[PDB]
Amino acid sequence: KKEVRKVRIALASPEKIRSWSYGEVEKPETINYRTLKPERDGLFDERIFGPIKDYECACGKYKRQRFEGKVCERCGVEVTKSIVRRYRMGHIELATPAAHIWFVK
Amino acid sequence: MVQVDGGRFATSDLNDLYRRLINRNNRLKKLLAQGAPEIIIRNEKRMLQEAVDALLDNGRRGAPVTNPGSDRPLRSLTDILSGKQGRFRQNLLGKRVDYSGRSVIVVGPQLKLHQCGLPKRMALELFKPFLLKKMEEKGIAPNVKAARRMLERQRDIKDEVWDALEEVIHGKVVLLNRAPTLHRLGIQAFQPVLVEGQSIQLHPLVCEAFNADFDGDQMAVHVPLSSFAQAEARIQMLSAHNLLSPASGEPLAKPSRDIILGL
Amino acid sequence: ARTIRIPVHMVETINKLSRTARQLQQELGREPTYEEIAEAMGPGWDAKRVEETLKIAQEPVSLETPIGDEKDSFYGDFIPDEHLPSPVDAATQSLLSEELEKALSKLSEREAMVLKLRKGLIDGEEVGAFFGVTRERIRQIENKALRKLKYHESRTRKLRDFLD
Amino acid sequence: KISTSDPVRQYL
Amino acid sequence: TSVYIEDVLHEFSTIPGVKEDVVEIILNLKELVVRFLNPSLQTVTLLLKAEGPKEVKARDFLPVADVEIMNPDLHIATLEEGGRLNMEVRVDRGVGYVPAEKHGI
Amino acid sequence: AEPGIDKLFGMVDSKYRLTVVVAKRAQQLLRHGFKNTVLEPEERPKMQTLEGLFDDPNAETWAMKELLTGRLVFGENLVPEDRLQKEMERIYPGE
Amino acid sequence: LSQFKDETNPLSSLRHKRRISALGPGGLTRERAGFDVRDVHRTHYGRICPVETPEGANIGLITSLAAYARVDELGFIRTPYRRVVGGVVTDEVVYMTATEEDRYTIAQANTPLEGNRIAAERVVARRKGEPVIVSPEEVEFMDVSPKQVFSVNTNLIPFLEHDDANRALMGSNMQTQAVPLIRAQAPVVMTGLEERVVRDSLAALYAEEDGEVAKVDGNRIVVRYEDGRLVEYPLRRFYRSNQGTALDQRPRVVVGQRVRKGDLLADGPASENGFLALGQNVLVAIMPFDGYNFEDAIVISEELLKRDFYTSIHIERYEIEARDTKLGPERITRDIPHLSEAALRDLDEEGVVRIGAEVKPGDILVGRTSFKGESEPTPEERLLRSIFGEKARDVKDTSLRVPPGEGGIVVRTVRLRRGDPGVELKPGVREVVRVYVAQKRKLQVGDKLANRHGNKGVVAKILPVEDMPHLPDGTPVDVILNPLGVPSRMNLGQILETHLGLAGYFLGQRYISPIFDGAKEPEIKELLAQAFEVYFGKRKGEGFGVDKREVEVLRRAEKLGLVTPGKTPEEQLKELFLQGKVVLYDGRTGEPIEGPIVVGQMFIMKLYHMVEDKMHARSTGPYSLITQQPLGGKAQFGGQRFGEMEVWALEAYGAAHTLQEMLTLKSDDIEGRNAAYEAIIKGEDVPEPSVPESFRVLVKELQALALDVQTLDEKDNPVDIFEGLASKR
Amino acid sequence: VAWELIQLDVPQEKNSLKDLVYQAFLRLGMEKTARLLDALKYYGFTFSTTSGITIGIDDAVIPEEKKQYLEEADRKLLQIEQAYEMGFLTDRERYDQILQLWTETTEKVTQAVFKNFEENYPFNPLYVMAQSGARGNPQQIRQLCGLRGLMQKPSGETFEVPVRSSFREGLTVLEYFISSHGARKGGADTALRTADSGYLTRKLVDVTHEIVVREADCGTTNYISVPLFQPDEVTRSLRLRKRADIEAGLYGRVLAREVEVLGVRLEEGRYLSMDDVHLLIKAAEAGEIQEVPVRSPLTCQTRYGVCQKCYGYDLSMARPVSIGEAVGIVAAQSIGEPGTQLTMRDITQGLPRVIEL
Amino acid sequence: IEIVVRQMMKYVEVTDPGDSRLLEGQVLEKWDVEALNERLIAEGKTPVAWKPLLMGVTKSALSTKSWLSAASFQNTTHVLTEAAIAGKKDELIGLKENVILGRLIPAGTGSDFVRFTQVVDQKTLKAIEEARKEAVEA
Ligand SMILES: CNC(=O)[C@@H](C)[C@H]1C(=O)/C(=C(O)/C=C/C(C)=C/[C@@H](C)[C@H]2O[C@@]3(C)O[C@H](C=C[C@@]34CO4)[C@@H]2C)C(=O)N1[C@@H]1CC[C@H](O)[C@H](C)O1
Ligand SMILES: [Mg+2]
Ligand SMILES: [Zn+2]
Ligand SMILES: [Zn+2]
Repeated sequence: KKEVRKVRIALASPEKIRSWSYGEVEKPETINYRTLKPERDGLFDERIFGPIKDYECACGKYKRQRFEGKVCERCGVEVTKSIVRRYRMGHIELATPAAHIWFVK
Repeated sequence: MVQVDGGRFATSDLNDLYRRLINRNNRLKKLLAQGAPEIIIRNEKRMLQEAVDALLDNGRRGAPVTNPGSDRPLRSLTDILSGKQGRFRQNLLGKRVDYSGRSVIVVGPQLKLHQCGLPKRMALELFKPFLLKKMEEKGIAPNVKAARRMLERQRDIKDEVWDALEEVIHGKVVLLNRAPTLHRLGIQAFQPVLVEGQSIQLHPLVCEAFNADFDGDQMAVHVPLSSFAQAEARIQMLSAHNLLSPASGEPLAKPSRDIILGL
Repeated sequence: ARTIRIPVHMVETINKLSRTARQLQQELGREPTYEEIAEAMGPGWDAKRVEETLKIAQEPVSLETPIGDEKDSFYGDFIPDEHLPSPVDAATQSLLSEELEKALSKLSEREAMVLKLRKGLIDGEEVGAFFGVTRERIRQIENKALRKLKYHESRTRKLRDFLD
Repeated sequence: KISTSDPVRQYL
Repeated sequence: TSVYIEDVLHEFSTIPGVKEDVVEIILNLKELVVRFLNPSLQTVTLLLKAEGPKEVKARDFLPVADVEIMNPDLHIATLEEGGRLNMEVRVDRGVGYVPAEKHGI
Repeated sequence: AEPGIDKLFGMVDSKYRLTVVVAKRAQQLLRHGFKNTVLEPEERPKMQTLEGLFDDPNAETWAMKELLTGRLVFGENLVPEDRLQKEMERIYPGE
Repeated sequence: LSQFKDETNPLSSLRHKRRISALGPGGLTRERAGFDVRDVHRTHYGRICPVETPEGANIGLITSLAAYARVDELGFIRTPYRRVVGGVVTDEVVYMTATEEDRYTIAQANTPLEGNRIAAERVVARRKGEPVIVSPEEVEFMDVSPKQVFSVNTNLIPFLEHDDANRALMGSNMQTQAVPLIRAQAPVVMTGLEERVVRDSLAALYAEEDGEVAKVDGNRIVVRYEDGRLVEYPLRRFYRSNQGTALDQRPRVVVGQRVRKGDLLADGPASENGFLALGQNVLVAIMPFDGYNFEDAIVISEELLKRDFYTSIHIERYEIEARDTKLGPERITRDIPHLSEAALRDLDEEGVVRIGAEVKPGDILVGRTSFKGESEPTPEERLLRSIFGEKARDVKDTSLRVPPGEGGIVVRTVRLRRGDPGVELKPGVREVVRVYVAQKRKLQVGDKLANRHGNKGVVAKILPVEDMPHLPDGTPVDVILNPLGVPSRMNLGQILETHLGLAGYFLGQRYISPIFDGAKEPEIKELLAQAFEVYFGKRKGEGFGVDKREVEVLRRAEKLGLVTPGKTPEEQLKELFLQGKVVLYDGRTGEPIEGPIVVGQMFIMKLYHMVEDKMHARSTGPYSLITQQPLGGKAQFGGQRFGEMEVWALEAYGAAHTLQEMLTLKSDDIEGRNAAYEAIIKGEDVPEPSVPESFRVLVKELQALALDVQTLDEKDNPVDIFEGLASKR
Repeated sequence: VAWELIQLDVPQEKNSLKDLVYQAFLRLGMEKTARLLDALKYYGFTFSTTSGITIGIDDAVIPEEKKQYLEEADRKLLQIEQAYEMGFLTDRERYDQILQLWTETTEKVTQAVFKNFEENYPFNPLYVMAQSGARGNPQQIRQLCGLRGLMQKPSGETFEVPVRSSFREGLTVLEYFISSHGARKGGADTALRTADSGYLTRKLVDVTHEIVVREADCGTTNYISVPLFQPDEVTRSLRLRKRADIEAGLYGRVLAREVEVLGVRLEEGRYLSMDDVHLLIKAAEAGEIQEVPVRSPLTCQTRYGVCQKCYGYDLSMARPVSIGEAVGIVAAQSIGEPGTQLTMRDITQGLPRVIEL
Repeated sequence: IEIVVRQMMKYVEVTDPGDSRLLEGQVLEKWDVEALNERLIAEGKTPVAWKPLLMGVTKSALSTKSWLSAASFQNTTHVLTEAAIAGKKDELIGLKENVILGRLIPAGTGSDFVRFTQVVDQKTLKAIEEARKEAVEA
């Protein structure tokens, strides 16, 4: 609503890493051929990043705009189009830390 | 992750690097749990680190490759932001305007600085939405979707449509661009006077502002959509208002070659 | 090893497929049509099967690869988009919903909403579609309201121009 | 420096 | 104003036993000058059919009552053997230049 | 060129201001109804398929043709921001 | 290194076959400069054309070779130089290596020669890259020809001698862009190789050995050799050139004709009579018109269209495939699921379009049916189908249509179905369907024509023969070229052509002016003198003398200084004619154009129209997958690029919104462009821009890396770009 | 008012016209000017068609003096040769002496051809174009009627032998191969220029974009003094600067302090019109001022930005600058375009220098 | 040329510190800011002694206030690193930085001087004063 008048780059707190994130990508499972759907919890999971469809859910318990801001009881999907799928962030929880090369080199 | 051809698929190189990290991160966890021989734990933590670099920026330290096929640096997030031609980079090379057009130019001697000859056929696509509605305001079409299919084929246009477009463009104006836009006058606004054919009728006097001769140089053309963009475009960007150059208080609407010779 | 997971069976399968193509390259001088491969492979092998397997064997390509003349060409600008309503579609849903919404109100809610909601709100059951009133009142109002609606929409032609 | 050699040397 | 070769469908075709191509002939026809005597003649269809080892000139068109051909010796085509050419060339009374695209007869 | 563009330029303190006026005037000319004008009677805006420009061709060609006259008033802060849109809806019909 | 054959017109392909490139192995010369290499080295004599280089980016890295140039044993362009022992010149030639060329004192061909005798004591020669006035006794070797100095493509230019080497380049590359006209004429003035070009290129068909002609079809010429043999010579009726130009062989020999060995039986795509012929010789006045010819614009006489003069046949090859989707094969049938039979007419053959059918933009060239969704049906579309006709073929209309721009009449079609003969069908590819379409291109205002010298220009106005410049005898000019385009550029050669051309018009003859040895200013004034009698001699006998007008322009002409005061008009006009200019009346007013104006037969070709020429206009359309900026392809034109250079342009102006629009609503504002359209559709003053996806793409790209970029408020506080999708759950 | 601003005492060159335009712009009003513009455009176009000006071959007239100037300089070359055949002049001296012979001889034929036209054919087609602001370059004309004389070798060392021919007569075979040598070199430089032009303008925008006219007359009066005279053409002699540079310096500026010069009192803060910058010069001619106090961007106080009084006049319009104009770029541009022209007509010139500056 | 050159000297060196250590190259006017208020509004004359610095157009821009602008050309990689660490608040002024945002240009009609300007008809003038008249209670 308010005009954007200042942009600001700032370092990332690991707690802020998690703040932006949804779920933890914990397995190298892209998509499995038989069903061009997201494999397990992996990189493309619908809980972690979102629904791959207009206003509809993954299973379809709720399918139009009337309840646009609520999530499905058995599976989780709050909807506006697949754009949420392209804007949301997930995070990987590192075992033993490593460091940014942007700062080290 | 997309479906190409034959069932070929296409995915942003980022995903091969992500899997890198995830597999190693995971293998790490299982390696700690299983029991942990030092050498093997570091060995992995090393790879892990390296991986974490990969997604962020590839090449600062070694360069990751997709399996034998392309010894190519998988675009790292950094390469994304920077790259040969990347994110802020081609951000600034350019993006493609939605209501644009481009044809060969041709001298429009009778035309006045004020206007410019624009192919009706071009006008149609350019001012399509502005026309659709104007069609509904008249009897030509019942609705938009109608007005749409009414124009989806060339043989189906009633001559009443041209009278609608010619009515839509009444006092609106467009912008014309030249090959190297070197100065601000490299883009000028004029009133379109719809004409037949393919070529774009340009005024002779402004041929000096745009470095444009007629052996084939093509000029692009844009459309001011907001009532504001239009306001500025025809008030402070139109041709006949900017007669004196910003470089020198010398005119730029000077009688070029033919006019002098005559006079 | 791959971007798209493939079970161990499919793997050995692909190795067998590969090895077989090798022995077949041995003498023909003709990279085997998917006929040979089926044969040489064994019991249940056919053309559809081999064309499929080798289609899965091709690893993906890079959405980001050097394209055209290798200067500065990145592969993903070319792929169009499908879910996103190109303007043309957004305009559709606007008239469609406003006009569909105008008709839905001028009618009797009883069997119009039933079929509007049963069809346009949840999933695609004549009997199970109406509340307490049985099938005979359903077909009754469905087919009589659906036609009055269609025939007056025939008069003031708004829908005729197939929005699709 | 380069990763293979270091581990090889490491356990060898 | 219009031509109909009987076995030919498009303007860019070639007729066997006929040295000239459709476009060359349709061109030679533009060269043909006719003259009718009264208003009653707005659109006259001239007919001509010649076969075998003969040269087809404009005099070969079957005579029509109120129309005269001033361009008899003009060359239409050179037929070899088994050369079958049977056409119907329209003719009208108009003014100026009208591209074949403009009228579409 | 355009009618009295000099005369216009002169009525403003800044060139870029004139452009904002005309544009915001053209806005309201259409929104609240196009008859929201100050000079319609004897010599007014006109187009020729008929003399029909009198109804809705170009919005700002009007704005300018009005501003050129001394009836409008453009200030930095002339009338309070939200009370303006209310009084305008109340007085001008056509929707 | 290997590329599409550039056969716009034979000459073109011939050149492309002999062109030399750097960019190769990478071992020899890459993109870094090596500046010295790009320039025309001294040794490039007779070995490479000095003109032959693409002004621009790749500037000196490419070029076609020269006339007599030949690769001896190992790729060393040896250029020929004849020997001259003492003051004696020989007809013997030595193809010399670059190196050895410097050891000798070589002389140019222009040296007055008596045969074997050099004729002037102080005659030019050039030792090693240095111009040196040598003596007959030092002249060791001599140049072979003026021709060997350049390339074929260049050698074809009339008076190359009088044209700036810079513009002569344009002239050479122009010919490489010449399109075959159905009516091909040779130049009123030629250099001498037009013959050898068509011949050595393989345009026209020549007779092997002497004999007589048996049959002369429009498709074959079976000649009978005196050896007791006869062979059928097919003629590529109408074939598709790589760049879509017609290649037809029109028989020039009648039935039963004794042919000399090596005589043209048929003419190639662009030959008149065994002579190269591109574009056509047109009478032309060289004066200024209103503005129709202002910087480089050309005014053309409608009359040029009356006759089918500049007209060219084009063919585009539309192709569609029946792909195998896992949703169900894409069938190719006359079936087009949703609306009319009116559009199905020309789709005569079930599925394909009927040959000879006139296709306009938006007609079905071929039909095809693929499946509706990715995997599932449609709930909303479920209701609609049921309402008026549940039983609705759920198949999608994916049919090859005529792309905007143009089509003509279908001339040929090809379909390859299931049981393939000996063809290669790609995988997934069920079947292919080609549709060759042809169209006549009559000259129009969009087009560009240009003579061999370099004067390039576009048609700006087609004038009615009614009022364009007309000579005293009713014959009017076809094209009016602006003079101004001549001083700046320096190619008087064209003005020399026009003059010889005028003579050839009344004298009804064509000529051959070699490269630098050709015609001379006095010889032309000579032919002009002969032309004056055909022009004005008939005028004398036909019964009339001189106009008030003709006398009047004479008055202003002597005051000018073109005619010797005191001589009779008859005599004055001769003088005036010999100068290459004659009196012209307006055409619109009938009055004369104060001052004599030159006119003559100048050859002018028409240039090929690239795909870009199809002016691209795009309203809305597709968008790239990762970058959300407009993208075209098949049928939607694709947006124009708004570059930084252009941004600044706007920036300089007070174009705030107009620049915003260009960055938001028009290209990246995802939610923007959508509400944008819809708003326009309802006649709503377009909405105020939402955040651009380039911005959001960035922020996230940025978030992908540790950095956190958060926008802020008036007081340092959050604000939100990602509308409501970033808050969690 | 149409008579006051026009000079009917001469043939209308593009400059006279240019001038007319300008004058009409300050005097009568913007749109009223536009009218005159098209008016001129119209009759210019018409009158051009009827005039019957046309290129022909005999119109490019070769002077009768060409054969003279040639032969005279021809025999003089013989001298230079006898002078070397004996041992007097070093290998080098000969060379530099020869080129001097031609460089002078060529320039001689050039003023010769013009004098020809000037005296005998005032209305030569090829000539009026060049005289009128129309089309034609003295150096170009010389290539047609007189002759193009010296072409350089690959490297840069000019050739010893000239190009005896004109375009009117057959430019022979080798004078044509030499023309090539330099031609390639030229096309090259042109594309570099184009690149490096964008180079420059790019850089310029990066440093200048933020600069924007947003103000109230910035109160810091620190001003620059514009010099009307230059020190060293010849060692030391004070001289009036040229009419254009001075214009460049003072046109539409804002006087920092008041200046009383020829009788008129230019007040403080006043924007000096071209008419005023024409007074100050007429005054410096008389000897009343050697410098001029004037506001300028180099001395502005507004951190990010420049003010009305310090920028000046020049919007595309001739009045004061209008607040909110994007000067930063307006500037960056005027400088990036001409750059493409920066030809090089161990020291540096042309664009290479504008980079080093 | 002046407008440009000026920007090649928008920066100077520091030899007598106050807020930030000495060897630093910073924007000339930004020091005129510090010194101005440090001697006039807040006491204690801590003269900030600088040294006019001449840096080339390339460098002048290569290093500037807004990181947005800097990320555009030199090293996107370093430009950010630093801008991050320090928590830089890019005040949008200037057209390059404000363009990436897709925000209205700071220059042009985007002038804070005229972004706000309303128009009236004498008829709506009396209409609003009537609303004021109505403010009179009872
Ligand atoms: C900025 N450059 C300068 O001015 C100085 C510094 C210096 C320099 O840096 C140069 C160059 O960087 C240019 C390299 C070239 C010719 C590159 C090719 C690849 C180019 O070729 C063509 C084909 O394509 C492109 C662009 C143009 C080209 C040439 O046509 C393309 C870019 C240069 O010429 N200098 C001269 C040297 C001699 C001497 O020492 C003199 C003082 O300064
Ligand atoms: Mg050009
Ligand atoms: Zn669900
Ligand atoms: Zn100031």
